[PDB]
Amino acid sequence: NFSLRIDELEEMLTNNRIWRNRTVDIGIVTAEDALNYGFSGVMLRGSGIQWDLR
Amino acid sequence: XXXXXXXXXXXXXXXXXXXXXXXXXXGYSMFAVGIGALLFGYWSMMKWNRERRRLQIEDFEARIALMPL
Repeated sequence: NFSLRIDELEEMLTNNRIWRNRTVDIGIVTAEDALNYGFSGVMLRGSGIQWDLR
Repeated sequence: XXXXXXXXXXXXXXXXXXXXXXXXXXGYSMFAVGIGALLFGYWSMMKWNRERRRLQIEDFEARIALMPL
């Protein structure tokens, strides 16, 4: 029952204009300077470097 | 006999399936109903205003007819 429950959020939040208006273009940092902070989970993983501990 | 927690997967719950899909609206078809409602909107409204003109002239005629007033 979980697969439908998580997909309910995507038809609620991601598809809507509001999130494509608000969250888009806030702190676009992906360079070697972004690597100089070291986030590991998300951020670097979320955008840029294909590295993961898993 | 040893009894432990048994493994069961059955359907595997389907690993990452898309649920978001295009429904009802297509694109060009919505404009045919959208602008189509507008063209139906003006034609229905303006015919009532022409029927209002029948009342309008008749209303002002009462003032001209009444001179003892």
